Amino acid sequence: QYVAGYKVLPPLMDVNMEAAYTSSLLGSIAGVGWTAGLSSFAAIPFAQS
Amino acid sequence: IFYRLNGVGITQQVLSENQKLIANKFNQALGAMQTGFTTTNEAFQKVQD
Repeated sequence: QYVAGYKVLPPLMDVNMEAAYTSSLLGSIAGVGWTAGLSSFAAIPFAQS
Repeated sequence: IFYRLNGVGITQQVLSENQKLIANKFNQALGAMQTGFTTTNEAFQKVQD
């Protein structure tokens, strides 16, 4: 990919950050899905969700 | 607007007592984008594109 005369751009996020994003999503799925409306947060433990 | 705000999960008490401030907020929100028609707006950029 170097000798043939092109390049591959790095992604917009580091791996490390993509991850956070998924950690935040995993923390929020247990809470958002309890009542309609994104304004509040209700992060109940997963079993009761 | 009052019925929709009741429907999106806001109680009728605060709507019944605070019409003036939410009216001012709505008017300011509508008036803000009137002068915002420039390069900073993404939809304006998409229209130009």
